[PDB]
Amino acid sequence: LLRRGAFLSYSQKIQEAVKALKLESENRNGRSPGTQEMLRMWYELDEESRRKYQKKAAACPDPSLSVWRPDIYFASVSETFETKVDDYSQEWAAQTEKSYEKSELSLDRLRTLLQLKWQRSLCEPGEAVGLLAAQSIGEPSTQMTLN
Amino acid sequence: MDDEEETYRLWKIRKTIMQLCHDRGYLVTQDELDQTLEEFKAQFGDKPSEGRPRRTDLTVLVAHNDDPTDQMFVFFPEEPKVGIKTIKVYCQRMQEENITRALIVVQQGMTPSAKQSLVDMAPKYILEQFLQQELLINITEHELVPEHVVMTKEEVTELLARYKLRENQLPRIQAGDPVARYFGIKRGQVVKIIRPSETAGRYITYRLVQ
Amino acid sequence: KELVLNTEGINLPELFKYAEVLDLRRLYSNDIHAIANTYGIEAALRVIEKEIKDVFAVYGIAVDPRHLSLVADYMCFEGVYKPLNRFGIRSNSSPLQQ
Amino acid sequence: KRITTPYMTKYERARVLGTRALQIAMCAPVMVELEGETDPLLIAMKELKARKIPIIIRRYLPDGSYEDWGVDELIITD
Amino acid sequence: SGYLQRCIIKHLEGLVVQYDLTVRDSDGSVVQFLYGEDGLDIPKTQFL
Amino acid sequence: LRGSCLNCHMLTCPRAVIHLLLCQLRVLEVGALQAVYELERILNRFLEENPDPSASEIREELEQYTTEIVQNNLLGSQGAHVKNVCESKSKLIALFWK
Ligand SMILES: [Zn+2]
Repeated sequence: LLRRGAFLSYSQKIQEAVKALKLESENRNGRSPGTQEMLRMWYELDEESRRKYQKKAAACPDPSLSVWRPDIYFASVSETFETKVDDYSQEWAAQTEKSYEKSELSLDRLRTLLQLKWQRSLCEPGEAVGLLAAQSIGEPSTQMTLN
Repeated sequence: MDDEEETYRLWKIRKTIMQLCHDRGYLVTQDELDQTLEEFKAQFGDKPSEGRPRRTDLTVLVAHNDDPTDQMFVFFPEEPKVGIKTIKVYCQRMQEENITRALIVVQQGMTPSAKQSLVDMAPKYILEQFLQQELLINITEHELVPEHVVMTKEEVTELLARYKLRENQLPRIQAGDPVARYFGIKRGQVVKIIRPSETAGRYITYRLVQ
Repeated sequence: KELVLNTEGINLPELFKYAEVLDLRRLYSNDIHAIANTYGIEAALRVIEKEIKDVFAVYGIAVDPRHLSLVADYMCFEGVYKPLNRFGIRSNSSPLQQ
Repeated sequence: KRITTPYMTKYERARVLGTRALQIAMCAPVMVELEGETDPLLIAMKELKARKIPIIIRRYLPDGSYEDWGVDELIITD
Repeated sequence: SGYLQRCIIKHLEGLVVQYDLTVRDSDGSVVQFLYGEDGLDIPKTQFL
Repeated sequence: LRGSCLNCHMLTCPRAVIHLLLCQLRVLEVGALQAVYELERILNRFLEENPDPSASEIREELEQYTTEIVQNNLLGSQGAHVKNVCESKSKLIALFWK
């Protein structure tokens, strides 16, 4: 939710037991009397301590369907499908631990069958999805009488 | 009653701008986008209509993170109707300090005469126009609005190369869109849109700012 | 226990000036033209989907969201909110389809 | 440089088993040992199981690019 | 409701799914980059 | 005929915009579409920096761009069938006739 940057990471954590000392200069161009002091400490006071471009990540990492297309690269599933599979692999490894059946399979292969079911369930090229979404709002729109 | 109302209102439309300059790369420190409306009274004039936070006092300029050769001015104009008379007052303040970009937070509207001569300056002065009305909300907080992020030219060609794609047959956002104007995006720049979906969790789609 | 205002008219900047009382992060409307012009086209696309689902679900019908996000991403393809009529077939390319 | 689906979709299987069944009919040379059936589709479906259909598929991308997949290369599902 | 379905049909007739998994029109125009924001089908998602 | 006259065989439309439409509808025959706003931007700039109704046939600053992005970027004369191109050209011709 909150905001991230290279210098916004620097200012709140290293420069608030430092900027909070007594300097009572004027507001130069609407800035604080201490914001110019922190930009003085940022622009010309350190070089190669710009490593907070990696502390604050330069972006989010992209999804595994934007990078690494889902029909070719295995286990490139959606981010709500990984949470479902990880919740189920946390539950299964607590209920298969004490269940006295065969249990020939483990987590490493349960995940593989769920991820290859995600991969094999991709809509194949040639699906004509436009008339499958022109009819799923066109056949139940004949059942809608006015009561 | 213009003592607490206009103080809260200028605090709000300054917090929106200092959350807007951070969202385009410009240097905004953390303690000055976490103002608590008592820091606005301790650091600014407390009575607006008397003129202690006058419309010459509130102007801020900040620099980009890459190079401080390209900056922007946040101009808060005095009169509620900015005509051509005060579109060329502030360009004299531009030329003396060598900038290219500035934002004018008009209070009740800019004239139809000056909104033509603001776009038709040159590609030299890229000047933007914001009403005070639409800077109380910060529409990039709304939980239906994606994370628009700007995109360099090195990453447009690779996404036109992955899909064997041209710029015509890519979807469009217009430049009068309320969030493309938040980021100040020209014609031609692709924006990357990270949709908080429910079928997936994130869905990257790309749009041209036409 | 979430108090929900639910007005019968639409004025977006009338409610923007009530921010310490109304949690304006979670606002909603029916009007796609009052969200495309205030909150953008990329949130006037997560309003088309909910305004189709909350028309079918009054009548008990449930439509899969993968059919609706294909209609919102077609109508908001040109940046504006186009209709699917005789005035949205002018944008098409084939004369033998028009 | 071929990056498409390794699998054979249902429309692929329809056109392959249709043309190959017409490439069994019209007195065309059959390419498997058989038992004496008389329907071209069963022949053309028992040849898909035995990796005998020699067809190349030109999977057009929307640009106009085409990849040349062989029916032998594509993993058919069971 | 012959009219509504007829219009949505003839405005979504072309939108077939391509070998790069992006839904495109009958003129190459990109509508979506993954079909339905995760790329799946409506039948084959029942047991996921 | 309602936009033309018998005395001089020309049309009564202003020639500040006929040159713009001529300059854009030869760009969109190629289908560049980045510069249907750039041509009207440079038309407005060339019309504000010096008013000149004496420019009767052509303008050199419009024609420099519409001979630059047509001679260059010439191989895409067949990728003009995109919805975004025919939408814009039917829009500009309809704004002209109306
Ligand atoms: Zn005449």
